[PDB]
Amino acid sequence: ETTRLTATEIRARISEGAASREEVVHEHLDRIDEFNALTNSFVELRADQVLEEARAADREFGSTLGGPLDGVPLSIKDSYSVAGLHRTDGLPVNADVLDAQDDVATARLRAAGGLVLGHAGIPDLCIRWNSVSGLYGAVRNPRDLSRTAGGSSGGDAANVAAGFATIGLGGDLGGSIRVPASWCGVYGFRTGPGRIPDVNPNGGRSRNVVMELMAQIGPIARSIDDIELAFRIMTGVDRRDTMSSPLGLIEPIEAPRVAVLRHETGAVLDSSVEEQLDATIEMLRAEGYVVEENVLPDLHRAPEVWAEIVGTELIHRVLPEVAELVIASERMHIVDMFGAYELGADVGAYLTALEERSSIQMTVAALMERYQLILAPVAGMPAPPLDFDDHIGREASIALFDQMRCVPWVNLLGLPSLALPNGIQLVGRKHDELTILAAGRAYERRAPRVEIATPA
Amino acid sequence: SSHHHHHHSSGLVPRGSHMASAQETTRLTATEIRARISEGAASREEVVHEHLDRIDEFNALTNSFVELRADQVLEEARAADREFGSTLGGPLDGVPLSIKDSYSVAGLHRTDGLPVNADVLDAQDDVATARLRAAGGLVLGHAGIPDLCIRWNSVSGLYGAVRNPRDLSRTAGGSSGGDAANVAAGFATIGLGGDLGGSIRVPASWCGVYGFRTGPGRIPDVNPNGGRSRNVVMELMAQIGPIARSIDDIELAFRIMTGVDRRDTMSSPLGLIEPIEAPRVAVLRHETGAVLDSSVEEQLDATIEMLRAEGYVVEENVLPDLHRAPEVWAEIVGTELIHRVLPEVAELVIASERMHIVDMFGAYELGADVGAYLTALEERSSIQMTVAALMERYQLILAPVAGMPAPPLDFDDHIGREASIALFDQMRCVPWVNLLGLPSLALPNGIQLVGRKHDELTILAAGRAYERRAPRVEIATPA
Repeated sequence: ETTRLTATEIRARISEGAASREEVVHEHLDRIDEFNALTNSFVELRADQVLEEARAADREFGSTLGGPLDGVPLSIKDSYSVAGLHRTDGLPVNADVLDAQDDVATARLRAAGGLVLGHAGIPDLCIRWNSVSGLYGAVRNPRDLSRTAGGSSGGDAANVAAGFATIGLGGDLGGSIRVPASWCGVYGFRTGPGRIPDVNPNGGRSRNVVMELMAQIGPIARSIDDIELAFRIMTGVDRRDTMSSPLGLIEPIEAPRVAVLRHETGAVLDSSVEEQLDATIEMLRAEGYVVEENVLPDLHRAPEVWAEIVGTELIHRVLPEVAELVIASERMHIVDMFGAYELGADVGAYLTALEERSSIQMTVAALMERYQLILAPVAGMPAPPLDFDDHIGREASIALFDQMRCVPWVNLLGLPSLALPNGIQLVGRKHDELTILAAGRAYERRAPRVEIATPA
Repeated sequence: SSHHHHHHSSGLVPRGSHMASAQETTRLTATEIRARISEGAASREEVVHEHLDRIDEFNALTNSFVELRADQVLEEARAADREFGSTLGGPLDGVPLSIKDSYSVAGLHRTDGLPVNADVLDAQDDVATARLRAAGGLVLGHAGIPDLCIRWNSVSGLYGAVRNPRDLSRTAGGSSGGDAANVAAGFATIGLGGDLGGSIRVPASWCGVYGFRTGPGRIPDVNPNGGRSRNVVMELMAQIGPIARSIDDIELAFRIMTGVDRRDTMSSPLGLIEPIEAPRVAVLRHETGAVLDSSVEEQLDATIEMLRAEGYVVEENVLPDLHRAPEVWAEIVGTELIHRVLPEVAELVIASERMHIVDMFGAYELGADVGAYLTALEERSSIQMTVAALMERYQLILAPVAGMPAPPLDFDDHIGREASIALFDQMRCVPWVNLLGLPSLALPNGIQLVGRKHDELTILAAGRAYERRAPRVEIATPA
């Protein structure tokens, strides 16, 4: 069935006349209807509408493929507007927010022929590594339904892992692509500054530049070719996003040196995660990369400064506004974890943190002239139980943060990173996305192909 | 004179007679200096001596060149002469430069105007300086600044007050006042400054020269000696750029300094974008709430007519109410100055600088609550998005710089809160440009052309509508 196949494989079936686009969509919709009650990962569907799109293309063009995503079913995170779908942030108060226009990233996927099946589940506010909302409930991991799918792009990761869609669209502010992609055993690519514009023609709330500098859009998929396809389609300037650039993609570096991050950000790692890190080092070396351990300086401040900057804003701006609109577990995750790092009410403390961010960014940029890739864990543990961050208190929330210290430094410093299905990531410099994907292909050449999960 | 051709376009007059009107190189543009060197009519050493001699005669009046490297630059010039003669090297070979105190020059001190920093001797050039020197530029020295580079009046504890060479009773502006004054006085051909709240445009306009604030990505700010770490918010609002007496010299310096350096997170490898075919121009007059003198409105109107004559479509009364834009700049900058900067350096800065910050920025600063600062950062993003959308239709904005011509030297000296608000209101066409991260060219008549991010060449092309029609910029002799 096409639910098990990559985008290239689906398109080959269509071009050979072995499947219609409508048949492909029906296969995915039927699988969703069978298993989505268990994962709760597709939270809003557009079944009739996407079948009409598929049929339209079948009738007009038949087996001739149009754009590069023609025939390919897609999952889109609730956060990214899709014309005719609701954009809620997980909140019951926003249940009536229905968008007239696609976001630019979504529009590019659809213009290329992509078939959007619906919107994917998220946590309230998209601030959580567990996709639990007031409006839709909890996303459950298709690999083990007792476990979190991660977050904030947990629904998209779950949809791709379950074979409900071929490619997903998420975003990453504090691991929000990489964490759920790894915990659901799929690829998740956080792009870097400039490449994919974040433009919502329906009117978003205005954001602090500091927060905008740390967030990037990216695809989730079961193969690197699908990651790259979606990445290339979405890349391109749009001057409605200040952060967008017309700079082209840069061809992969010849013989990049790889530095290994293990404990240098202070992360607390399970033995099983250390074993995957070691396995990935082995794979890269067998593919001819030079990989070096114990070359990075003490970077424990990097995830801390992320939490200070983000936490101060959540505690002093966001919670005061939305505390009554979010589920209690969301409020308490913010208070329990981000409350441990927030800087208090004094603007001077926040300004000092912003200076430290710049200092760390410059230090890491300088060392990445020698080590153009950093290989690191994503999470310090495999997918935890659904309740792992539910009303756990301050002490346990500090422990959770310590398990996640290989994640948010990437956001702080504005770097692209590919999460691999084994929970290890490849981080690159700004603008060096294709170098990252080349290293990803080295892992892909060595590890078994990603297979879909059947929720049970 | 007899060693040169006397071109036939000059009918009848003796060659020697014609040449007896040839002005000293202190009056010439970079192209004219280079033509004289290439013809064998001047050596580089001669050019440098002419400038250093003029500085020695008149710099006690302007106080604009604050730290010279006379012996060193003379050695550079002699070395280039001895090796290469009348053959030009790089595109800036033979051209004397002024560099703002802020930007490292190897063997000079970077002080921020503060006597405590008189021992900060830099071993290396900043990247921007290095690029100018590698192209052949001859750095004469460092130029004057205000304490902390936060003032539209270049007054320091270390060097005293820069005075306007066009009228010594008036301010030269700031914070790049020394460089504007050096260029206006004919002490150097090109100056290098920076612009956080008008710090190039204001002194350039008040000194009657061109000043170009470049935009995001183009010129890297890299100090190999180790600068202080800065808030990204402040970094997003500041850009380096040249000050000169012609647009060719602006463009030459800009092109030399442009190029990626990954030691500056804001630097981009993006190339220059060719000028837009037929950009529409929007006129900013009172839409940011500025209080404008009649004389400034007359220059704005004159410039509209020059642009229309060149073929630009120029529209008035098309901008929305943008009075919040300069206010948000003052809120963001002021809060950092009052809650971070002054607590650390108040004892090291001159009282008039501290009092300018309290009197003016204290009117806008947000207090100690981080929530208020975060709110202002959101508003900055909102305004930026709004203006970016408008600038898809109006790719250039024509605006005053200051609301008045160069004020008296004491215009911001211990003036108090109410007078400081009035001064801010006169300057409201200035700092919105910084807030939103936009390039802008200030013309010598105190009017500016603002463009979108990455659109520097479109701006310079529009500036040439003025240069084609206006009298050439002439140097002033301080008296």
